Amino acid sequence: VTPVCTA
Amino acid sequence: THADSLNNLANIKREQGNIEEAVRLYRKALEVFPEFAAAHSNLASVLQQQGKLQEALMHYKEAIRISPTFADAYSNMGNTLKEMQDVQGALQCYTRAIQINPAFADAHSNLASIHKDSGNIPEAIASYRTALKLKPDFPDAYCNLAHCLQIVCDWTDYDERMKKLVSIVADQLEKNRLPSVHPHHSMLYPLSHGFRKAIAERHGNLCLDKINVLHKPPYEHPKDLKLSDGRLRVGYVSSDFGNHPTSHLMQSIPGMHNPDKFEVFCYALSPDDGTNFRVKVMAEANHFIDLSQIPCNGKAADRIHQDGIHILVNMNGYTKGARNELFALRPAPIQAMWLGYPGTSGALFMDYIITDQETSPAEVAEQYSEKLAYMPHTFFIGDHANMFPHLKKKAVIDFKIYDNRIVLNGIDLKAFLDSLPDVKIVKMLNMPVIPMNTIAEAVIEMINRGQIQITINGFSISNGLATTQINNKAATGEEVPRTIIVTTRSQYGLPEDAIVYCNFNQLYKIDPSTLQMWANILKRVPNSVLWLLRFPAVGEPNIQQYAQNMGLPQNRIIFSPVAPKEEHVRRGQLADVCLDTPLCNGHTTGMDVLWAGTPMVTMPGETLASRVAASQLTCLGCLELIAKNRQEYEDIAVKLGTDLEYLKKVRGKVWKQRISSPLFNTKQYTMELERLYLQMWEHYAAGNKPDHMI
Ligand SMILES: *CCCOP(=O)(O)OP(=O)(O)OC[C@H]1O[C@@H](n2ccc(=O)[nH]c2=O)[C@H](O)[C@@H]1O
Ligand SMILES: [K+]
Repeated sequence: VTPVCTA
Repeated sequence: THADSLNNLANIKREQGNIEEAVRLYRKALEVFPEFAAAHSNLASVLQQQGKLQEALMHYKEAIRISPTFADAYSNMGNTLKEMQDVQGALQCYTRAIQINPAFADAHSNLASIHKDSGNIPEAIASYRTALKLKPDFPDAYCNLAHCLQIVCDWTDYDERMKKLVSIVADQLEKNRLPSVHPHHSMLYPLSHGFRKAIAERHGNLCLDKINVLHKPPYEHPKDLKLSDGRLRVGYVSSDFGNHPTSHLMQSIPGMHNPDKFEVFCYALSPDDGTNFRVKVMAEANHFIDLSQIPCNGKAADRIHQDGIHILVNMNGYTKGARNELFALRPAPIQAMWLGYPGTSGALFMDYIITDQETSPAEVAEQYSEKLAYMPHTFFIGDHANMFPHLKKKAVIDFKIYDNRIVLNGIDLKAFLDSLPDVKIVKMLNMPVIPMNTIAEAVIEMINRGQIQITINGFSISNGLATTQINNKAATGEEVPRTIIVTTRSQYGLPEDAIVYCNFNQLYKIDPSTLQMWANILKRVPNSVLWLLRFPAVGEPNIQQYAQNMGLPQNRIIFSPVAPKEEHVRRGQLADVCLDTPLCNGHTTGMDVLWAGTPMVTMPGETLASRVAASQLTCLGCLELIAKNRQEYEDIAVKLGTDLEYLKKVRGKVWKQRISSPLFNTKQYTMELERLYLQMWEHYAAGNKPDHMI
């Protein structure tokens, strides 16, 4: 639900 | 044996990065010996590396049909299915491999990784420890485990863990293996700048190896703007045109470009998620191309060349959904890193990184493989003025005058306030104060009873905890709310009568040193609390325990759930002060707190990632919130929590300067970015090569 910066 | 010599050569060709030669040799092995289980599985693995996922699956199944207990084939097949988004198929394969051989370390590690990606951190840690028990020298499992532990703030043996990560990277670099620390994660660990740069370089190298199978010559690039009617063709490449932080920062930029001098192409690497973020960039860019429909990187890169792009802008770096194979092929004469990735690419194929003096001072320029291209204020930008214009002004309810206990925001706030009898206007420009009253009491009752909304004098008055029930697009920041919203400390269990320090970052950005600083501050300021998020929830008891060992009772730290985007931004108005994470700053999260008018104390480090908040604050014009060391950070923070007139001054300053400074001014930003793009273009068109820009 909460998009974030990810590798 | 002829077969095995071909296979063994292919294996080495693969490790070197000669993918085409490896494929060719595995196929030779299978001509000579068709029932060669290992050759099928190895060919499958290299086909998977090239994106040929169905062809890979076919060879993995042939390997298993030949050797039904080939655990390794099942493990690698599981990875292929995970890459195709078949999580169920992937788990069926991993679990089958571990059933065949419970001592097979790699399968445990692959299972761990899918647990991690699914949000099951405790099971991922457990499976990684099984892998490391089985094979104690296993860098991938150790470094992935170290990230899991970071995510939940498990700091058991922290200093030896960190030394071991550095040790693994040193060893991996000297042996020219792919480092097990991901480039994006490398900012969190005490590695040298050379090591961080080298980790990045080696990851960029995987993209170079993948494009060599294509056999593309150099592309020929424009030397002037004649084909484009005097317009610089700028191409923005991103997997994040959609509901993602980077779109929440830059979604207005494409449409603000001057069409007399620029032509804007947005290349999406992701399909359309159905959100207004995607709608807006599609509508407003001069051209929008969906490269998610063009899987082959050769054909996708050709399109960028024949669009005639002058500056290709990399918004992913080493984040999820990147296709840096596109940039490895150099379809454009200038290639720049911008905004989405807070580090260097380490790659020769990227020419500039767009940054600024505060974020990346000329001294530390050897962090970066790219040349520095300075924006004049900060390279950071936020779409907050367009997304959350309802937070531009606020009113309060005087319960017992505080600016951050019971807050009202809305586009129609003025008209609601004008409908009320006894409103007091406090100069700061100003803050309307509703006094305790039948109306004021009706509002507080909605909040205390957890009701969704009420009506006062015909106005819709919404509970800030219920936004997804009222308008789910307003909750996500896709629409501006059309009701007046009420936000309170009581909603989040925060004290009415004490200082609230907040930090709204994911818990992985906190380290022992940081929490020790925060504990020192809280002990200096009685009754005050630290407001953190369950990000994730399983990090909570670790933080609370390490804080208890530092001497804080449990009531000093209050955890709230992660909120929808609009609530998150809005609720930052309830804090007094934000305490930024020095290890890795709030980036988007930093823009978010400042938009609420909340001062943010920061201590810039050396990495780009540790200096973003200080660049934001410099642009904003609040140099007094930037600490040079830990003692300063604590003194600033304690001063803000005790000197209440100085707090009121600093808050008043953030509240005004979020509008009057350049920080959130997307038009000014776009114009400054345009000047910088023309410098880059002219410098090159005059025959020169990439050089630093200041
Ligand atoms: C590349 C990301 C730059 O931003 P950063 O500060 O690192 O933020 P991430 O952790 O990558 O993403 C956080 C993302 O979550 C939103 N958020 C935070 C908290 C909350 O309760 N609700 C949210 O919606 C942030 O606004 C940000 O977009
Ligand atoms: K188990």
